[PDB]
Amino acid sequence: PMFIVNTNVPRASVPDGFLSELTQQLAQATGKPPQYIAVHVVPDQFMAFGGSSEPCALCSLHSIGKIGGAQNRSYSKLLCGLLAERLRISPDRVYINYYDMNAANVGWNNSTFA
Amino acid sequence: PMFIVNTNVPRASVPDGFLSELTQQLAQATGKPPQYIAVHVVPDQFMAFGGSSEPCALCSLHSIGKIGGAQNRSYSKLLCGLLAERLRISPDRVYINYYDMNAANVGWNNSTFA
Amino acid sequence: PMFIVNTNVPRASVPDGFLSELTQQLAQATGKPPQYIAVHVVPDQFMAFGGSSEPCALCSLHSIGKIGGAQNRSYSKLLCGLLAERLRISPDRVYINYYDMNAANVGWNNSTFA
Repeated sequence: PMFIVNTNVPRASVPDGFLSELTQQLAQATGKPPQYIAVHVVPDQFMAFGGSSEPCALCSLHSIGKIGGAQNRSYSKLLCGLLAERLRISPDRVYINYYDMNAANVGWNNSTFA
Repeated sequence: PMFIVNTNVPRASVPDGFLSELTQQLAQATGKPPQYIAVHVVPDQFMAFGGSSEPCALCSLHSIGKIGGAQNRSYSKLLCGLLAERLRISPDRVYINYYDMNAANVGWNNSTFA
Repeated sequence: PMFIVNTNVPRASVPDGFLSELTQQLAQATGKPPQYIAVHVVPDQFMAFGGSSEPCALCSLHSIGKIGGAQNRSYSKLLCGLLAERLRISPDRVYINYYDMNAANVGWNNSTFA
């Protein structure tokens, strides 16, 4: 799995530990080993949500399987929570796009996961 | 809806009010209220289009529905027009990927849209 | 086609000629004129792979067709090889997401490719 956060919250406001926390939290949430979890946080963005420049986030979660209606509800509660507590972003100013990737469509280590 | 623009045009060349203009125009074109509209502009990129580093843009529009042949043609004219007028980018150096998202795959406010 | 590379490798460790090399090798690999190829390299990112901040890359390849099981294995061999030779990133710390885009869903030059 891979989790990307783009946000207008400044770099300095991203707490020590946040990548490692995202990694352990997603490894737990997805049931995948942490060695397979990639995390990417992109602060200081020029972005707006609802027309306002108050803190906000645009995020993506890509996984081969482990993506569905109930699972994504449980991801968004987990992830919004972490962004609220760590980054001080309101859950109603967060978007998370979920992608169920086909193994053949994910390359790694000179090949794909097919 | 969410609209992202990545461009090699420098930050200083993005005119004031550019995020609010995208938000208003995308509310109108999509039928969604400006409240649900997210916009993200990423200048100063290291990027090439056709092997050339003249001004260019790679862009994404995600929406739950409101994506289709005619609508996308209409979005592209809207949006190339704004990048031409506001950022001095030629329309033939713009790519815009459209994504019709399933409601169960968009997270927001601790839940999903399904 | 469009190829995006997000990496924590610093800007100064990206060798001169990289975008042109990527454009040339993707033209060859996808069978498409280099005029249609767009390439985007984002260095200096705050990311982790498998909970390590050693060099890593998260990438995407979008193409209208020329996407599939075998083709994507071949892409991954070519693309990992380049990120290992040029950026000194281990192929097992690279992900590349492949997207077969519908022509209706790729905007360009005020319209779409449909």
